[PDB]
Amino acid sequence: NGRDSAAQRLGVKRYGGQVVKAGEILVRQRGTKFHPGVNVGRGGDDTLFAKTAGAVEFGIKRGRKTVSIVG
Amino acid sequence: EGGQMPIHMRLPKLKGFRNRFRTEYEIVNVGDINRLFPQGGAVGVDDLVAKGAVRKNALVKVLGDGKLTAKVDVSAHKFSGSARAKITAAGGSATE
Amino acid sequence: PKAKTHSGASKRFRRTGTGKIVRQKANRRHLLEHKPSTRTRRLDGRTVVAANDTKRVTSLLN
Amino acid sequence: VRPKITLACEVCKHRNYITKKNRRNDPDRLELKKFCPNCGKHQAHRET
RNA sequence: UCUGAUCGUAUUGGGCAUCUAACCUCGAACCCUGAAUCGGGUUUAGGGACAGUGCCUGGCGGGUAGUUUAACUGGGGCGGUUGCCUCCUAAAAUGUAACGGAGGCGCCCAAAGGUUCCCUCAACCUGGACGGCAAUCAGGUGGCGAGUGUAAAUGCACAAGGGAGCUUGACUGCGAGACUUACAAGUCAAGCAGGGACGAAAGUCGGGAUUAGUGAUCCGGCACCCCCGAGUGGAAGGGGUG
RNA sequence: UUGCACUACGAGUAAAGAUGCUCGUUACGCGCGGCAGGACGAAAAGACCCCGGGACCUUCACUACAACUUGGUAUUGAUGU
RNA sequence: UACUAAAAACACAGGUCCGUGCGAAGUCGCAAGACGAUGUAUACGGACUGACGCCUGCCCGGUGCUGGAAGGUUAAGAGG
RNA sequence: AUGCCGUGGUGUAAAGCGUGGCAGUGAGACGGCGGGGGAUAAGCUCCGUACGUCGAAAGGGAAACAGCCCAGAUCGCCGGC
RNA sequence: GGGAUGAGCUGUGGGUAGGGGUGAAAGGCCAAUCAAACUCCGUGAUAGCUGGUUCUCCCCGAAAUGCAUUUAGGUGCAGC
RNA sequence: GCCGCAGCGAAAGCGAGUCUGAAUAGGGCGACCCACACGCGCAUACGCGCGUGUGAAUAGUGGCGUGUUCUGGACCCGAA
RNA sequence: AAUAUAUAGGGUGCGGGAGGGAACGCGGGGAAGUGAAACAUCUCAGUACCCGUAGGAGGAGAAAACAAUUGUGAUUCCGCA
Ligand SMILES: [Mg+2]
Ligand SMILES: [Mg+2]
Ligand SMILES: [Mg+2]
Ligand SMILES: [Mg+2]
Ligand SMILES: [Mg+2]
Ligand SMILES: [Mg+2]
Ligand SMILES: [Mg+2]
Ligand SMILES: [Mg+2]
Ligand SMILES: [Mg+2]
Ligand SMILES: [Mg+2]
Ligand SMILES: [Mg+2]
Ligand SMILES: [Mg+2]
Ligand SMILES: [Mg+2]
Ligand SMILES: [Mg+2]
Ligand SMILES: [Mg+2]
Ligand SMILES: [Mg+2]
Ligand SMILES: [Mg+2]
Ligand SMILES: [Mg+2]
Ligand SMILES: [Mg+2]
Ligand SMILES: [Mg+2]
Ligand SMILES: [Mg+2]
Ligand SMILES: [Mg+2]
Ligand SMILES: [Mg+2]
Ligand SMILES: [Mg+2]
Ligand SMILES: [Mg+2]
Ligand SMILES: [Mg+2]
Ligand SMILES: [Mg+2]
Ligand SMILES: [Mg+2]
Ligand SMILES: [Mg+2]
Ligand SMILES: [Mg+2]
Ligand SMILES: [Mg+2]
Ligand SMILES: [Mg+2]
Ligand SMILES: [Mg+2]
Ligand SMILES: [Mg+2]
Ligand SMILES: [Mg+2]
Ligand SMILES: [Mg+2]
Ligand SMILES: [Mg+2]
Ligand SMILES: [Mg+2]
Ligand SMILES: [Mg+2]
Ligand SMILES: [Mg+2]
Ligand SMILES: [Mg+2]
Ligand SMILES: [Mg+2]
Ligand SMILES: [Mg+2]
Ligand SMILES: [Mg+2]
Ligand SMILES: [Mg+2]
Ligand SMILES: [Mg+2]
Ligand SMILES: [Mg+2]
Ligand SMILES: [Mg+2]
Ligand SMILES: [Mg+2]
Ligand SMILES: [Mg+2]
Ligand SMILES: [Mg+2]
Ligand SMILES: [Mg+2]
Ligand SMILES: [Mg+2]
Ligand SMILES: [Mg+2]
Ligand SMILES: [Mg+2]
Ligand SMILES: [Mg+2]
Ligand SMILES: [Mg+2]
Ligand SMILES: [Mg+2]
Ligand SMILES: [Mg+2]
Ligand SMILES: [Mg+2]
Ligand SMILES: [Mg+2]
Ligand SMILES: [Mg+2]
Ligand SMILES: [Mg+2]
Ligand SMILES: [Mg+2]
Ligand SMILES: [Mg+2]
Ligand SMILES: [Mg+2]
Ligand SMILES: [Mg+2]
Ligand SMILES: [Mg+2]
Ligand SMILES: [Mg+2]
Ligand SMILES: [Mg+2]
Ligand SMILES: [Mg+2]
Ligand SMILES: [Mg+2]
Ligand SMILES: [Mg+2]
Ligand SMILES: [Mg+2]
Ligand SMILES: [Mg+2]
Ligand SMILES: [Mg+2]
Ligand SMILES: [Mg+2]
Ligand SMILES: [Mg+2]
Ligand SMILES: [Mg+2]
Ligand SMILES: [Mg+2]
Ligand SMILES: [Mg+2]
Ligand SMILES: [Mg+2]
Ligand SMILES: [Mg+2]
Ligand SMILES: [Mg+2]
Ligand SMILES: [Zn+2]
Repeated sequence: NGRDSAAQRLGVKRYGGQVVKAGEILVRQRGTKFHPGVNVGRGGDDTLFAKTAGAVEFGIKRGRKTVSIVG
Repeated sequence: EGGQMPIHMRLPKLKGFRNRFRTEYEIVNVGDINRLFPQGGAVGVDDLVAKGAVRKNALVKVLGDGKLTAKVDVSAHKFSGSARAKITAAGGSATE
Repeated sequence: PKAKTHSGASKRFRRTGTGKIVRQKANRRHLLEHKPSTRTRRLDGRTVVAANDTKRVTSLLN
Repeated sequence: VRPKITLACEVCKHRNYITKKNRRNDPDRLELKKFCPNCGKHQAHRET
């Protein structure tokens, strides 16, 4: 025993109601623990960035937890 | 730095060489010329060093920043592109 | 006695027209086959020295 | 077993890309149609 | 006519033998010398182009010399460990120690990448030649218990899982804005242009379901651009880009 | 040798073994001869151990050098095969 | 082991092996020179054992030492 | 439950942020609460805690008694709570 | 107490000198010093280590954590 | 002579721009005042650029102090 | 002289040298500690020290020099660069 890897600092970076700029990183994650909504792109390593300015809004989309941005 | 590779050793050297044979020009702008010679007339390198707009014993290049209105007769080295246009529009000449 | 500047520091840093100190970036000399163009383009260019290193690099340059 | 190979443009011979392959699964030089920055279009490339 | 073998001059090189004159002799005699087992000179007896020595060069060389020989650590030594990835400890944001509890990595894939289109598994029940608990077939039931290149976690049935057609974006020039962070690093990125792939189009494509598969700077190598070129023209050398 | 001084004991407390702190107990002031339980008594900036530096020693640790040794060339020539 | 160790330690006569053919080997010296030795293998130097008696077995794979030169590798020089 | 991010009100002088000059520190200790190692021992050991105190804090209480309770010494007073 | 005609003891004179001497060998001795003497000079050697560092008042006032480290009782940057 | 007086670029070079780049694409570094009026395309207004003032704000350098720092023994004392 | 030419050597007569001195000069030989947070290249440093040899100074000095399309015109030393 004795080994470990580095903490990867995952998690939600912008919570509901926050006003973001285009390109903000919203969620660092493995897999789609959250799914992208409107104006949200996913990213190569499942990063859920913002495509437009606006306010972050979390919701449910028939089983999936999604992140959206309202203009 | 305590034994880790220091900042002056873990960074790459800046690229390129330095030209051993490079020529440097002392510069003056047409705005400065207009400010310093409101009456116009001939404008030589000796006149420029006397007015203090340029260092002495150096090659002088004229650049084209500012507004030039006075009719002047500038003699220098290596005029700029804009400097020639501004001088000739004002109505003078630019000899080398 | 006249003050001497640091040779390696003067080879790795330089100043701009407003006094900013700039540097190149590491990891871009070899082993470039497995590095994507995104990473290589990020490592390209020059950047301003970090605020937590500016004092020591200034002391090295002066 | 998986060496680094470099692909050169057929026309201008510029060494444009470097990549890897399995020498046993591919005992012969690769041909790919990559973009050549010199020629400015897509050209065939081959190992060196 | 490879002319392999052979002729006569050259030329010189290589041994081999002999010679003497360089050089050598702590062999002998004489003189300087009156007192000299020093020294030098003369003659003779031998050796001899060798040896010795100079410069260049390979070996050998604890005989001598200068030094190095890590850290962590319930004292030190012995044992173990040192970088990266995943989980628990970790106290429902992030982060968190111990010689705390468990595992992997130092690759693989020319398709296991891109795109378009189609499909649903494992298990169980019944029937059926070899055939059986389990190969292939048929019909039921089955919402994910299968699978995912490879550890674990988070995901994925809308499929990221299974099959097929065509392809090389496993691009070049960039990159607003972010995450993380002592620094150095590391990570994501809409979108613009060139030139392309697939698609009727909408569109997707800057490798792979994601996170490991790696090493700063220095100093060099290679290809390309033709940037500098120690009086000038070249060149050497340097520079830039990969 | 010496920071002091009109320098008790018990059970405690406290850098966890107290003349000097607590609560009690005991003790007229000052000398002389003795004893050696304490003052973690004196003497020596612990020799043990660890950390840093050194010195000397060893060797199939590294890199060197003397010595010994190889060949070439100069000193160095002649004649034959 | 002057100044905490006198011993079972060292030496010793005796033994064996190796070297040395002669300004020898070996040692002190850059060298000259010196000692060895005014000696000459029954001599000198080094190594180990340690009066005397009876004895001293097997292994030459490893590392040394001695000899050899068929083959492999290998410097400067020559050649260009 | 707490804690964390954002936002709108209200409150609060000696908050916060950027940029420079000059630092020191990088041996922590105990107590409360949540855990690992340990025998669910240690005045043990290793972490968490917009928790406290000591460190660097005197005064009062706890017999004495760094770290527990109360309370933060500008100086004076033969005043009071 | 041991030797006390011997490998004896002793006087006078002389020789060997520091990575050197001498040593019937203990790392012994070489001027009360020896696992490399002493003196002067390099020299005010160096020491991440110990100690010391001298008058006053007023204002503010910590840290004993993170990262890295031939690093762990040192240092650099951040935190304060 | 030094510093200030123009920067960008590896450099040739160009220059209020320059480098990269096919790019009149985007970025890097560097320049560039409006609290205001006049004329001007201009909006309900806010002003966008040009010449002046309504009067718009720059700046460096030499000496002397002080704090820190560099090279020197470098705050003082101390080895083997 | 050996030995013939002669030379080595020997006799005579004239001159000179030797040694000292605080620093400074020129030529030659040439450390280590220390710094590199270890160390060998490197540094310390051509320093300390040593050897030879001066003079009032010494050394250098009259282009087989620089420069670069113009040109300067022996050397030395000082300030810049
Ligand atoms: Mg983790
Ligand atoms: Mg390169
Ligand atoms: Mg690339
Ligand atoms: Mg194949
Ligand atoms: Mg010879
Ligand atoms: Mg020879
Ligand atoms: Mg040796
Ligand atoms: Mg040694
Ligand atoms: Mg040394
Ligand atoms: Mg240790
Ligand atoms: Mg232990
Ligand atoms: Mg956790
Ligand atoms: Mg957490
Ligand atoms: Mg929590
Ligand atoms: Mg492992
Ligand atoms: Mg796939
Ligand atoms: Mg699929
Ligand atoms: Mg396909
Ligand atoms: Mg690739
Ligand atoms: Mg960017
Ligand atoms: Mg396109
Ligand atoms: Mg894209
Ligand atoms: Mg990827
Ligand atoms: Mg994978
Ligand atoms: Mg290096
Ligand atoms: Mg030329
Ligand atoms: Mg070239
Ligand atoms: Mg580029
Ligand atoms: Mg007690
Ligand atoms: Mg008591
Ligand atoms: Mg008492
Ligand atoms: Mg009292
Ligand atoms: Mg008494
Ligand atoms: Mg007593
Ligand atoms: Mg007594
Ligand atoms: Mg004592
Ligand atoms: Mg001590
Ligand atoms: Mg010891
Ligand atoms: Mg004794
Ligand atoms: Mg006895
Ligand atoms: Mg005795
Ligand atoms: Mg003995
Ligand atoms: Mg001999
Ligand atoms: Mg014999
Ligand atoms: Mg023997
Ligand atoms: Mg014996
Ligand atoms: Mg014997
Ligand atoms: Mg015996
Ligand atoms: Mg035997
Ligand atoms: Mg054997
Ligand atoms: Mg043998
Ligand atoms: Mg044999
Ligand atoms: Mg042999
Ligand atoms: Mg500050
Ligand atoms: Mg520390
Ligand atoms: Mg600590
Ligand atoms: Mg607890
Ligand atoms: Mg516990
Ligand atoms: Mg404790
Ligand atoms: Mg402790
Ligand atoms: Mg606690
Ligand atoms: Mg303290
Ligand atoms: Mg108190
Ligand atoms: Mg406080
Ligand atoms: Mg109190
Ligand atoms: Mg107060
Ligand atoms: Mg004597
Ligand atoms: Mg011993
Ligand atoms: Mg003595
Ligand atoms: Mg000595
Ligand atoms: Mg010594
Ligand atoms: Mg010195
Ligand atoms: Mg205060
Ligand atoms: Mg290191
Ligand atoms: Mg520049
Ligand atoms: Mg631009
Ligand atoms: Mg001023
Ligand atoms: Mg005669
Ligand atoms: Mg004299
Ligand atoms: Mg040295
Ligand atoms: Mg050092
Ligand atoms: Mg040191
Ligand atoms: Mg004189
Ligand atoms: Mg002279
Ligand atoms: Zn091409």
